[PDB]
Amino acid sequence: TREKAAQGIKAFEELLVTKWKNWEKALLRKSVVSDRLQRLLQPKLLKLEYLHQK
DNA sequence: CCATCAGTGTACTAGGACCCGAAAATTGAGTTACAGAAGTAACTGGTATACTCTGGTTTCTCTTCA
Repeated sequence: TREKAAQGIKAFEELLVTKWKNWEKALLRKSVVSDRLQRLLQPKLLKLEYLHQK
């Protein structure tokens, strides 16, 4: 099994494809938006907390 | 006439909740220790909203000088 995996022989569950449902196409958008908000907020939130600590 | 091009008649998926039972885990009582923390169960002040005469007031005729 390890030697087979080393040769890059895809197991059955790796070649297993499933269609992108519509609610997933919505969750993705909402989640990317939320993650970008968090990533942009974290620096400024930390700066604000540091100013408060000083 | 051999190209092309919807429909069709199905088992075979794809999500999509949902259920059925089993097995493991817990709860619960019983004891007896142990220390300390919750968790009510109790008496005992403390200060305000009505409250009840009361002290003053107010004309209104009169009192007392003047």
